[PDB]
Amino acid sequence: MISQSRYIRIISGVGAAAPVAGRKLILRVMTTNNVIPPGIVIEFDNANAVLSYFGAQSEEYQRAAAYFKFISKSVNSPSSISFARWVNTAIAPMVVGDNLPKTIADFAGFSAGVLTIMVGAAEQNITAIDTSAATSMDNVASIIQTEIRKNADPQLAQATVTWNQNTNQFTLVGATIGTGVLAVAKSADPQDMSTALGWSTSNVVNVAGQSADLPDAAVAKSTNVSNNFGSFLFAGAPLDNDQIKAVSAWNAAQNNQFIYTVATSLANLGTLFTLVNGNAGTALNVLSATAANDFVEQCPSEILAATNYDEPGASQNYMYYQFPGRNITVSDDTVANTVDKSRGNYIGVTQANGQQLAFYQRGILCGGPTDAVDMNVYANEIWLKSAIAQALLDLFLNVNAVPASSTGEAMTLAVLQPVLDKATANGTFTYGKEISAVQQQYITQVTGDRRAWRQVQTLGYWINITFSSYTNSNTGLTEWKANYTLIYSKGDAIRFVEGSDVMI
Amino acid sequence: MINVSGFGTGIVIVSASSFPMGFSLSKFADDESPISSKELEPFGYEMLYDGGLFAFDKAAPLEVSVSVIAGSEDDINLRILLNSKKGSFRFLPGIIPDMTTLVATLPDGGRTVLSNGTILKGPAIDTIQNTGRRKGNTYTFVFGSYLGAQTA
Amino acid sequence: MINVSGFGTGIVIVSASSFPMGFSLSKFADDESPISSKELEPFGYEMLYDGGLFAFDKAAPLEVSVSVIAGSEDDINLRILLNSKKGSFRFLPGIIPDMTTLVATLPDGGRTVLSNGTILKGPAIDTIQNTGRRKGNTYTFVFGSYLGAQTA
Amino acid sequence: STSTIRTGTNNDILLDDNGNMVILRDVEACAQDVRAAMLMRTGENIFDVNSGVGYFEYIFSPQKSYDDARKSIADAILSSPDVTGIEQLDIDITGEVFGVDAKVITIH
Amino acid sequence: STSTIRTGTNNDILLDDNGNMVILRDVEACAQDVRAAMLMRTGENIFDVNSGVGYFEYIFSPQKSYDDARKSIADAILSSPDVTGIEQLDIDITGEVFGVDAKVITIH
Repeated sequence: MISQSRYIRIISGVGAAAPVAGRKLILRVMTTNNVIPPGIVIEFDNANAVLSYFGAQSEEYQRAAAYFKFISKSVNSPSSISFARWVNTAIAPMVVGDNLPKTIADFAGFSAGVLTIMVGAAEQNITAIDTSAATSMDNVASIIQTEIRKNADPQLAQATVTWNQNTNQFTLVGATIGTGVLAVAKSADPQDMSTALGWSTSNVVNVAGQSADLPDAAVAKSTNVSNNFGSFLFAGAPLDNDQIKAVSAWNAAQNNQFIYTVATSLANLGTLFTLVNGNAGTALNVLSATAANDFVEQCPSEILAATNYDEPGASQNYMYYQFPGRNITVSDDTVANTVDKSRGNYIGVTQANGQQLAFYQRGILCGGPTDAVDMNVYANEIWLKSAIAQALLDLFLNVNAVPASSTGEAMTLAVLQPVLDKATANGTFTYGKEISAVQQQYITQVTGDRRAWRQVQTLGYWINITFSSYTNSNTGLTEWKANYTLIYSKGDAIRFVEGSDVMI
Repeated sequence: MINVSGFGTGIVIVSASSFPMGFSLSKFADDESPISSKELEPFGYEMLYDGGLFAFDKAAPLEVSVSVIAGSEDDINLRILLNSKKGSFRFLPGIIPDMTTLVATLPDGGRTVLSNGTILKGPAIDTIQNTGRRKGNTYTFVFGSYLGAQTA
Repeated sequence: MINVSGFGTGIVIVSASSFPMGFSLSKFADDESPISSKELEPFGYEMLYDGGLFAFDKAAPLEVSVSVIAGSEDDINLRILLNSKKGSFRFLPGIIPDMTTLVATLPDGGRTVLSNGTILKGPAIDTIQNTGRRKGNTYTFVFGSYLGAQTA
Repeated sequence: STSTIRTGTNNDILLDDNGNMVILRDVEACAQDVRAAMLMRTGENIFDVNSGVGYFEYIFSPQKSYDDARKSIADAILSSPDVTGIEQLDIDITGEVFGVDAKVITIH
Repeated sequence: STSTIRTGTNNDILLDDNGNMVILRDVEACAQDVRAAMLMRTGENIFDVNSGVGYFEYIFSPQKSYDDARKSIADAILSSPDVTGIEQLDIDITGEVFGVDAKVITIH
């Protein structure tokens, strides 16, 4: 008798719901699992979705389960995660096109004249396939496989098929490895499988056979597909030193965009530190040989992802956070000093015999003398760069023209003002800190104006914009560009406490 | 020889809601002072019972007056700002709804920015003087953030 | 070039009861300002104890002043309007007796309408300066609502 | 009016050459007690919860005001049997370290 | 301190695969109960008249102030066993839709 939803609609929903728009700082995992197509990234909002897509036995489900269950000092949760594939070895071409629960065994009555068209190197067609029985989807998959094998094409002469159950896709696989391209097209035959099957209909993922590649190239391609993440990671087996060094160098090529977190043992720190001196943006974590891995390397990523940047008082310390699930690695002063000199991170135990205290101790991060070392500064710079870029693009897209005069620079200041207000309320800027003589000289050297150090001591930042002319490499013509300089006082967090008391 | 001329000064006003992109002022009235302000008074003092002196901080606003030629486009824009109603504009409160930011440039290159404030008072209709002219309209702002930009 | 001349302007005044059809003003005095007004203050501000600033909304009226040559027809019309007493006749609920409407036309073509108001002060008999002539009579109005239409 | 057992720079009983535990008289006992109280942390005293310095909630964690840490430390310095009042408290929070300085008042 | 039986997007009893009704504990029960209370409307609850939301008197009908609708909705959100206070209420009124948004506060 007509429905409530036509006049009144309440969505409800449990608390702690925070709609957000902007750059997301979430974990990205590069895996060697076969299920993930090479060219696609997937985002999940819950551990249950990951469980349904991958299954309990998978390492990825364990990683996601550990990752999601985490609470910061201000109650918050990562609320997102992303996945991507790294092909370790050469692969055959393949296709996949189903996501929706189309499979309810509707193959009955579809036996007559199966004319699915497979667009390989040369156009070829399939013959009639019996599906009236429709006993089981694996059976009909084997039937289709046999009918494909009936063809004489080199790629289809040894092709295979596979059907997964928890997720619902149908997959083809080519014969040779590392070369070849396949395609599938629908036809005018009314009873064709391709329309009913996942492939050849709307969003269908296709794969081109191609050889093995270095991990850095894989992560570069993944970024080229999308870059809405932070603090990526390699799962599975540990990588050797050379590959890690290459990835660290590639990450350092980008200027403060992501964090490279790796896992390693105590005996291995002597090698890596010499190799990866400088190369900012890389985190080293100590792993226990005896016990299970417990995924220690994810801790900075979880801490970063839990951070909210719009609300005030956002900057947080990395020195004191407790992970009950994880294990304990170091318990002595000597080993702690050696690890600190090696610039490593770990979970150190302060005691037994009572309630235990352990926490992810060093918030330091390997890098050169010029770049920031602490993690919180790195995260704040990431957020600041993102916000500045977004503001500038908004200006360019909204105003009709930006004259190369004082009005243009006034407009630029006007646009950048809200971002600086948000930053100073957030906590990435600090005020009142004392400035050393060498620091004052450095500031005056960087920007030609003197007395700017007073500005950065009082307000915490100093900005200036000028415009000039240049010529680009692609075309001999010349254009006009704007240059700004930004100097600000870095944020800090408490690590060590000094005290003293006198009786009188 | 120090050049204190005010020729070529430009001012840009941007508003949170009414004028999200902002406009510029270039036509400044002739008979009235184009821009002026009251003196900042951020410190106080009181005399002690002994005879000494004590000094302390104090809250202090900033007021700015701007005058333009009647009938210009800038007059229309500031009239829109004045007529905008604060009670409306459903928006997140506590941040001074419809915050307005002003940026002013000096001929040398000096730039100053002021935020956390809104227009306060101004005229409603034009005024005729005995000479037959129209008096230059004047508007008054107020700001809270004394952003110390005096770059060269 | 901006033409800010006031020559050629005109005023039309409509009254609810005394002058249902309205009359026109054309003879404006010389020694005193023809049309004058006070500043409009629809906004206010208050200080917090932490040093911040808070801005709110305030109710403000609008006052207008006109002056005409003594002895003209407009002077006696305004005298009748002033001498009309609000005690007599009746009114629709929440309307104010004798809601007087004023329409002013600028020479270029722009104009403005003002409503919800009435006259409130004026001269009663002529004044004579020591030079031997008569002062220009001045009258003051007040209005609650207004508008702007500056295109023609 | 107070007394306690002398301990070294580490929080262990210190014995003299003769092998005799010494009972410190007033003043010095007050210094030992206030040092121990400021070093004792919250959530550890079984049979008296909510006593100690809330380091992990009030200092190490990111905070808004820092007044709460000052109140907690001032309370911790108090509750000693002999301490009367606090004269100074600084809370430098300069550089990387969280500086603290205080001078207290005893009856004697 | 509250509990109820889970229902689906339509207001009918929802059963799991095992065929057992589930008794939701707190928090989630609060969400279900507050949704149901806001969806009830006044005038039909026998044994307690004048409880519900006056839709046809205060929202759908042409009105002067719209404050009464806000009061009625605030009351309907209250009277739940666990709800303590209301943090926000919006009442948008944009286009044809009558936007409503709220954030509720519970003991737990």
